[PDB]
Order: sequence, then C-alpha cells, then structure tokens
Amino acid sequence: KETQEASWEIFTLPNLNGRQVAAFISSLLDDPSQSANLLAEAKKLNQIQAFKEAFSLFDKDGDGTITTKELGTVMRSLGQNPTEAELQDMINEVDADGNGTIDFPEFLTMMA
Amino acid sequence: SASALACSAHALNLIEKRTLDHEEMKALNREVIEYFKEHVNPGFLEYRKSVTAGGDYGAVEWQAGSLNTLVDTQGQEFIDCLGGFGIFNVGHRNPVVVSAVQNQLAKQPLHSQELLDPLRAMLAKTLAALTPGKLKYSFFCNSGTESVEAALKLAKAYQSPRGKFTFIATSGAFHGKSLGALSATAKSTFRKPFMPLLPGFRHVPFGNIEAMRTALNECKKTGDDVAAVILEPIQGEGGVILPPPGYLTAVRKLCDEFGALMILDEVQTGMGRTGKMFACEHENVQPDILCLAKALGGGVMPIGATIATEEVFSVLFDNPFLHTTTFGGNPLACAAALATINVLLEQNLPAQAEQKGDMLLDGFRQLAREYPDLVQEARGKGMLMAIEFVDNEIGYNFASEMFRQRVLVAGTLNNAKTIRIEPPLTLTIEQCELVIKAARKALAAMRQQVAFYEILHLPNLNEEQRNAFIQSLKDDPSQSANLLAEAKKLNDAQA
Amino acid sequence: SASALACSAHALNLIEKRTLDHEEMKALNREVIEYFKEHVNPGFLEYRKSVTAGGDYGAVEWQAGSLNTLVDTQGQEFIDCLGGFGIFNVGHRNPVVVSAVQNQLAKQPLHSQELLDPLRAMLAKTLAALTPGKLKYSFFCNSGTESVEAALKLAKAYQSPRGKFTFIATSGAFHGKSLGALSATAKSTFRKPFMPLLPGFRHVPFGNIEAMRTALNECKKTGDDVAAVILEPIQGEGGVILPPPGYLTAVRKLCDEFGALMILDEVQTGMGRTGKMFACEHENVQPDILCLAKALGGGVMPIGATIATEEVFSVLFDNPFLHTTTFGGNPLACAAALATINVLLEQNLPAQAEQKGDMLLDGFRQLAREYPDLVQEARGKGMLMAIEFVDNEIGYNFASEMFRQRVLVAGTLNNAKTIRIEPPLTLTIEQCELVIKAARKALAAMRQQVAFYEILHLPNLNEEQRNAFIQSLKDDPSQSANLLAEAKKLNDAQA
Ligand SMILES: [Ca+2]
Ligand SMILES: [Ca+2]
Repeated sequence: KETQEASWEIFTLPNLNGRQVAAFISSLLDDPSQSANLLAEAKKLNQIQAFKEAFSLFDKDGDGTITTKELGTVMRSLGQNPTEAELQDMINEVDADGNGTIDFPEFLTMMA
Repeated sequence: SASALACSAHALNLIEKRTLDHEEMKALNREVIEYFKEHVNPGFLEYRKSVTAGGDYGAVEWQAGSLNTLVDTQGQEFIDCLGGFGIFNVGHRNPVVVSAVQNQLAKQPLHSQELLDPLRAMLAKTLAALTPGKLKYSFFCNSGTESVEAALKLAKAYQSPRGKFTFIATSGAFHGKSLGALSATAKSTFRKPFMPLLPGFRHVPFGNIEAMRTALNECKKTGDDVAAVILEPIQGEGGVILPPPGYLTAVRKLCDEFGALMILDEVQTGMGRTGKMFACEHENVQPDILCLAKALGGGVMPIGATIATEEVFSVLFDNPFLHTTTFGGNPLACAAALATINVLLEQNLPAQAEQKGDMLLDGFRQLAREYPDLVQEARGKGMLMAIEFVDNEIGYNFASEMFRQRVLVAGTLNNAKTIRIEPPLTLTIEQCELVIKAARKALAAMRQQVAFYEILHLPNLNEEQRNAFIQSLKDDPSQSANLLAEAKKLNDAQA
Repeated sequence: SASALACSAHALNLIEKRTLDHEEMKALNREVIEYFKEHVNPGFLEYRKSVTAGGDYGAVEWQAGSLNTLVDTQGQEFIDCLGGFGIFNVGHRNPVVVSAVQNQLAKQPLHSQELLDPLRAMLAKTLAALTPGKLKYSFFCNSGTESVEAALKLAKAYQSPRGKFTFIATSGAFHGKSLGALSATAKSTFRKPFMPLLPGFRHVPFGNIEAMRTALNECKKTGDDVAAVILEPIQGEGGVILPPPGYLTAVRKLCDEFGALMILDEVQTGMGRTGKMFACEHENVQPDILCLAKALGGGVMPIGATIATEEVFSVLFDNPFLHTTTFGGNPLACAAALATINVLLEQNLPAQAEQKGDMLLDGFRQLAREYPDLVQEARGKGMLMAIEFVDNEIGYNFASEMFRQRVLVAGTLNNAKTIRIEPPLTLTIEQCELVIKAARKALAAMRQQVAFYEILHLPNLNEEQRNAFIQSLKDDPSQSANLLAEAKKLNDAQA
C-alpha cells in the first residue's frame, strides 16, 4: 500500500525525467522496505535538479561557469548595485579551486 | 498549558485581525493543527489527509472571499462547489443577509423566551405564504436534526392517540444524528454503535412505491399501523438519488390511503437548490410536515424550521410548552431567514439554479462519457449534483485534484464512491466554466495515474520492459490511454 | 393574500427600524398577535394571559435596553430577572461579545465544514483549560438538548462494546426535548405523548444516594448494567432543587465503583451562575462528560458543547463522522463563546454572582417570613434562585404583579408553584434593591387581593355592608387584616 504511495510521490516530482523515476520504481518494487529513505534521497535529488536549472539560468552565456559580471548582472537586475569587490568576495567565499569563477557545486555551496 | 483567560484573550486578538503575515500564518496553522489533534479530533486530520496531497491537508479557514469563494490563512482562494453541503445557497456573506443580521444585532440578538418576539411571527407568516397548500404553522429550532426531531414528535403526538406508533423511512436516507432523527437515518455505521434506538422504525428501498405499500399493508395486518412516512424528495447523502417521476405523488396518495402522515425532509433540497423553492414543488406535493434548515440561515445563522398543517400542529395548542428548544426562533436567525427568502425571491435564484445546474450537469455528463474508466455516471437536479466514480480511491483522487486546483468539493456521508457538487446558487457562469475545466484537468491527471499503476502490475513483461513504459509515460505524458493500450497489448501477447 | 416576497420585505423594513411611532406600534402588535394566533401557537397567547393582567399579555419584544433591561414595542423598560432561563449571564448585548461577533461576521460567519476552522480549535483549547481535571475534548452543537444527545451517544459508543446499555436519570430532571434527551428528562407531561422513547432509561429520586446505589446494584444483578448516570448538579427546572452536601462526590464515587460514566448536565448551572464557573467545582467533582449551552453563547449566539475525557471521547477518533451536526462550532458561535469566557474571567462574574445571589436570597427569605400566607420557601445558589408559593394561582399572581412593575420573572417547567429568579450576573446593586422592593409590593398586593376575594365571596352578607367593606379595603389597605376578620365576624353572626 505504501510502496504505491511512494511510487506515485516519486513519479510526480516535477524535476525528474522518466528514466530515473523508472529506475527508482524498480528499486522500490524490489524493496518495499527501503522506501522512505529511498523516497528521501529521491526527493533530495529533485532538489538538486531544480537547483541545477535555476543555476543554468544564472549563467547568461551558457559556458558552464559563472563570473563576477554574470553574478553582477543578476544582482543588478534584482534592484541591487554590487561593487567589483563585493562580487569578488562572494565568489572567493566558496571558490574551492581558486579559479575565480563559480562552477556547479560551488553554487550549491553558496546556497548551503 | 495556559490559563483560560490567556487562551480567550489570544483568540480575541486573532478574531480582531484581518490579515496575517506568514509567520503569523505559520504559527496559527501550527496552533490549529495541534489543538485539532489534542482537543477536537485527530481523525479529522487523517481524513483530510486522505482527500489531499501534502500540506494541503492543513488548509485553515480564514475569510469569505466573494459570494462564491473562500480564502484560507495563506491567501489562497477557492471556488466553493461544496456550499457547506447545502448551506450557502445565497453565497458567502450575502450583503442583504449580513445587513439584516447586523441591524437585528444592533437591536437584540436573543429573545427573553417569555414575551412575544415579532420576527418569529413575521417568519412564520412568511413561511406559511411560501409553503405549498395547508402548511401553516412553524416551529423554529437550530439545526436540521432538531427539525426532524420536531417532525417526529408532531407525528407521535398526533398518531399515538390514534393507535399508530411505527415509522417508515428509506434506505440510504439521512435525517440527522440526534437519537430520534438517527432512528430514521439509514446508514449502518451511523446507527449500530448507538443501538438500541427508538422502537418501531422500518426502512424500505427508496423510489420503490410497491415496497412501501407492502410495508404499510403488512404493518396494518399485524397491528403495527404506521404513524408517519419520512423521506427526502431527493437523497443527498445517498449520492443525489433521484426517484422515478411520480414517486412523491404516489407516496402522498399512499399516506392518504392508510391514514399515515407524510414527513418531507427538505433540509438539503430546500431553499431553491433543486430549481424550485422546495423539491416537493416539482410534482406539486404537499406533505403534512415539512423540514427545513441549512440554507434557511442564509449562510450566516444556524436555524431550523418544522412546518405543518393546522390539523397536525394543533397537538401543541393546549400545552405550548409540550415541545420547545432553548434558542429556537431567536431574532438573529429569523432576520437571516427573512433576508434569505427575500434574496431568493427577488433575484429568482431557483430559476438560476435550474439554468446553471443544467449547464454544469451537461459539462459533467460530457466528461463522464469522455472518462468512462474513472466516472460511472453524473447525476443531479438544479444545483444539487454528484459524480459517482468507479472506486472510492478514484473519487478520493478527484477530491484531492480539485482541491489542488482550488475548487472545493467533498464526498457524501452515505456514499463513498460519490463526490457531491453543491455550489452556491449565485455561482457565476465564468466560475461554472472554470469548475468544468478544473474537473477536466482532474480527470486527466487521474487517468495518467491509474495508467501508471496498471502498467506496474501487469505480470507478463520483463523487469526493464516496464521502465521504458514508465519513462515514456513521465517525460512524454501524451501517449496515455493509448499507452496503457500498448502495455496490455504486449502483456496479452506475452501471456 | 400577500406573497412571501411582500412579507419578507415588510419584515426587513421592520428589522431596519430602530423605534416605532404609536400607530406603527399598534399595527405591529396587532400583526404579531394575529400571526402568533395563526402561524406560531395560540396557546402561548393563553399562557401569557395566565401570567398577566389585561393587555400586558400582549407585550412584544423590541430591543435590549441596557445590560439588564429589555424594552418592548411601547418603550416600556423591564428589569430582566428571567435571563432567558440562564442565557444572559453576561447581560444583554454585552459589548465584548457583540464586538467579537461583529468582527468574525466581518470575516466569515459559517464554516465550509471541510477545511480546519481555527476558532473551533481555539475554543476547544480554552474549554480544556477551563474545565476540571481530564475533561479534554469538545464537541460543538447548537443547543442544550443537542449537547445532551452528544453526551448520550458518547456514553453509548463507549459502553455498548462493554455490554452496558441502561441509563439512570433523576426525577424532576430536565435534559432537553429531543427524543434522545427526552428519554432522560423526567417530567411526565413532557414524555407521555411521545412514548415509546429510548429503552433502558430509569429514574431515581434526586439527592438520594442510596436510591441510586440501589438502582445500579439491581441493574447489575439482573444483567441490565448501567452505562451512564446523567444529572444536573442543581435541578433548575425542578424548582432550583439543592442536593445534600457531598451528593455529587458520592455519585462520582458510585459511578467509579460500578464502572458507569458520570454525565453532568450544566446547561443551566454553567458559566458562573451558581457562584463558580461550573457547579461541579463546588465539590471539586470531575465528570466523564460535561454538557454546556445557553450562557456559553453570551446571550448573542446559540451554541452547545459536550466536553469529555480522552478516554471516552476517543470512541470518535477512528471515524470522525460518527457524530456530527450541521452548524456545530461555527465561527460566529465560537467567537461569542470565547468572548463570554473572557468577560466572565476578567470581571470575575462568578464571585459577583455569589455576592449578589446571597443578597437577593437574603431579601427573598425575609419576605418569605413576612408573607407565610403566600410564600412557602425561597431557595437558591449564586444567581440561580426560586420562590415556591402555596399554590400555582399565587405564584401566577406574583409573576403578573412583577410584570406590572416591569420586573421580568417566569415559572419553572417542572414546578408549577415555583417562580424562578435568574437575572444576569451583571445585575447592579441598585437593581437588586429595586427587585427586592418590587417583590415586596407584589406580595402586598397579593395579600390585599386574597383579602378582597375572601370578602367578596362571603354569602351571609347583603350588598350594602359589602360595598362598605371593600370601600374601606380600598381606602385603608393596612387595615386589610382587621376588616376581613370583621367581615367574617359578621358572616358568622347571621348564618
Ligand atoms: Ca558564464
Ligand atoms: Ca571555482
């Protein structure tokens, strides 16, 4: 009964395509016991996918990395007026690899 | 936790507020969920869970939006297709009714119970003018079940000196949950835990004139002559069950033949919902006793009314205290009722209910033939309608999907597969189209879902052949009914 | 004659009016008498005639004067010592209650019945804080009789799986007039015309612990084990009957011993009337089920509440629709109730009720010793009091004489010789003395009256000295005692 409710709750997640929801559905049919935890990490996974999307729309030139000006573009767009030094500090706080731009995870780390 | 004074003070502070910030909203929702869990009933929380998805089970009422909309504590607006199960016939906070209630509140809300209160006389006269035939005297109470209690007591006081004691009701009927009325109510689960109830109550199939004639004739043969027959003109909680044309006329003729009283329970069908002021006016049938409530309060006040002919009501003339009720006929309730009758007659809301009812039922029937996999049939009369589904789970998912689209619907107490549509008679045509479209999207989502399950239980296909089907279902959800077709088209070949 | 629309329109025109000219008043009083005669109950007209003299029987309510006064259609102001038989504990149109009701009216008067309504949770929490011991869960309805119905159904749902079905009530008790509650109510004339009622209801003398122990023990011996005992802490309708000290405690102990539930009916004694919030607090007794109504509405709304321990109330957790009611717990009624609890606690109206009650009962007892020819005894607790007279005619003339002095009093449903004094708890000391003085002039007029009749009926008297005797009786009332003696002094001397 609960394997089904899990099955539909994972199915209705807005930011997953068919292949992974199907894979998960397989994992859940084989294991009615590992449900709410599998369900949990699936939900989380949806969070990562949607985060990925929004992030992508924060990378104006689509080159997979975010610069101080792209940042700057969004910050200025949201009614703000950041300085070059402010943008550089923001990036420096999460720049794990010290290349001066923000990749995918580092952006997740900014959110965290 | 805290003292009663603190609790009351907090409650009044919250009554005086008109809007809530979100931390106010979250705190209040958390509070009401807690107090529902520990002081009202946790079962209700579980029920709404079964008719919602996620935190939708925890929507808290706040304020009426417009005539036909309700606004929760989060500002979400809902079109009300529930109408309080027939309460809000003239909409929410109807300006005329609110105005009358406000004026009489300025004057005097409750009566002394000793002196003559004028609005009781005015309302009794109005109801005498509004009811068919010889219905002349009115007794006022506060609820439908109380109105049915007064009806039963009138029948008993009239028929006991004539040697008649047994009452005939119908299966699937609902007449209230007070023990007297509960003896007439027919749903097993409502009655069994409180048996024994009143002696001499029998039930026959609804809409079956020969069964009822059989019951009356057998009761006469055995010396258990029937005092009264009680029925709804259309069974609300039974799933909006329509009797065959002429049934009410035949029941009246039968009661006249055996010398039994006819008690019509119009608590739900009354006040214009079925296209006329009372459902009994569809066949020009006058009962001996007529029961009213719900909509008679104009969606502002609680009220009930039991109207009877002078012939039967005269059993209370020698002793006017033989049947009373504490708050019955209070000036606030009477003001509400008079305002409601005025609104219904001036705007001809019964006829509107017939038109909008025909439109909504047309839409629902079209959706019914488009979705025979989910809908069994749609039925109704005026603005009292219902959609019966194939399962209870299906109708459950329908209620949930409609709630997600901010259209309010609910089930029926005696029918688990049926969802009622009982919107205000003031529902606009725009909102009619909106609710039809909402029903369409609901049924579409539900078809996708039932397809998604049925594809999972098919036995004759490998572990990865399903995953292609689920995948294609989710990221390309267009091959849907036809997709399910593909699934079985491989399952039956692989059988 | 006229259409329902015309009648309603006239009624709303009259709701909007605040005062009446003389000819509008005469027309309205004539109208209300007619419609009472032809559409409500003509018996009421005869009853009010039996408690009035002349056109006093035709006083029509109009508006609340102050907290403790009512104003009829002629502008006559009455001090309310009736209090709607225990409704107006916080006076008429209490500003706090009227304010809360108006605010919630501005938001939403009646709830959807589907979503969680917050004021029901708030009121349930408040009542849990306010009630003794483990009383925790509340069910809301619209009247006292409905509250008793819910109490009985809770007891049945709890005790039927344990093989217990019979209910014990007390003689002289009143618990409502719906058939379920009527099975517990004890007055013959209220019950006989509607028999058969619920099976397995028994009555024992009120205040007699050994009689009740006998009933429970015999019921156990014969296999008719008692499910619940229901009683008022003080019988209001029985004539304000006080049980011996410790009776309630002994009943609690007895129910604990036999495994029966204790249902306390505080519909009349509740909300501060007896000097404490609930009468059961005088002995610190917690029932299993507590019934509230009347005063819980603040004299503005109809409401009822059935509070129970989680142990008993849990019989509704698995199926929250097992017992419901159409309007129960609506936001307007809940707002009223919370306002009333706030007013009672903030102004400590229970203690005031004890003080003013002691004062009024002192006055009534003094008048009782001064008029033993008319008054048998005066009794009361807090502001629930009664005066029992020698006959019913005497108490009738008392009610009439108090009505002529514009002090409102009324009889008790189960006691024809008793007149109840149940004024608001907000009654001021000046009005207390005014009511005592009014009672004195009433009793004086009644004594002079009985003298006047006795002098009028002496057969051994010609017309001349009779005219002289009643002439003197009028011109010197204080000689009333002597001249009557003189009259018989002569009625014997020519026999
Ligand atoms: Ca970039
Ligand atoms: Ca980097």
